[PDB]
Amino acid sequence: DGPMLRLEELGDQRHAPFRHICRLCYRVLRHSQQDYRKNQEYIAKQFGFMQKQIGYDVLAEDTITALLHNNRKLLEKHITAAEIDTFVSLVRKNREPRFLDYLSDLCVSMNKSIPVTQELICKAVLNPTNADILIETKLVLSRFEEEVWLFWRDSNKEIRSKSVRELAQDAKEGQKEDRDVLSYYRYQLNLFARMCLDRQYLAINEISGQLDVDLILRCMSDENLPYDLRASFCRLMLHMHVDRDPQEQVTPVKYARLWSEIPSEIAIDDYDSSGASKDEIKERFAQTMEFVEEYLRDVVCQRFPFSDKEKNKLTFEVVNLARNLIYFGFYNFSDLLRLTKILLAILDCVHV
Repeated sequence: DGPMLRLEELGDQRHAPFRHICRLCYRVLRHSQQDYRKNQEYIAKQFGFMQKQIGYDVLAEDTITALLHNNRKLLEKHITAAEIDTFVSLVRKNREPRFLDYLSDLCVSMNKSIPVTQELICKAVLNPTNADILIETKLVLSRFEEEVWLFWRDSNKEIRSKSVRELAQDAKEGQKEDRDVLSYYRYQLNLFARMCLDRQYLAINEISGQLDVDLILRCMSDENLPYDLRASFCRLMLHMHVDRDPQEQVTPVKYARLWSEIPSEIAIDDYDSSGASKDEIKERFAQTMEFVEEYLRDVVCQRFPFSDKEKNKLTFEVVNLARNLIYFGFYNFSDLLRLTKILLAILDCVHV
């Protein structure tokens, strides 16, 4: 401990079992601060002191995230812009993806979002990223076999060229660099699924300039990618594309109609002819509507429709996407029954 002690080879640490014993300290420290306000305020006084130890792989980041997760009054004031900038800077030198989830979980609490927390993070994510952080998006189509390419820049001032499917295939081969690339890619998709919540336009407009419905759906028609990636693509697609102006929740039952407008005969063929304006909107997700249908075809034939855990993880966000689409008035009454029979087929196969 001359200047300090480093967990790396610079200074002796005697890691592995000793760290296993040490992590109990912060584990029981988190146990103490569960659902107890006074402990939170008592630990809050060390807010400045606890800043430095973050990033030393000593579970200090876990402790600070646990403390900041369940105290909104503490979070709204103690967390500052410089702290977020330091968080961002730590990852670049760390060259590790797992740090990314902690920043994302800051803005989400009690299944809602804090506006000031999202505002202080949107610019702090978009501005430092572009220098060299990795970006890991570079959404350009092969036309712009159609494919998208994941060109990421490392710290060695070098441009890596690789198709998404090829690097995904190499990830299961045993390549650690591509595994970390996919980890950071899924993490940044998860981030991108958070700043766009509950109609805040400090980041939605910027994101929509690169992402498109067909661009994201290109990640829906390929099964080569691991299903966690597609899980991220579905949720970000829902959060940014679906919830935006001008589309809004529709009323199911109408209490006031016009006599002359209603024809003498009403049938399914003319169920909802009052959606002429939204015809383009339906068109730009009509293919998405189709994939929602045949995705259920892909799973009906299974003897156990919930066999694989990764397939289970794939299922939930697609369920959510359709769940939101149906209330957004996207499906005509003819399509509701078509979805209903395939939906009930899964429940029938559940008994097997």
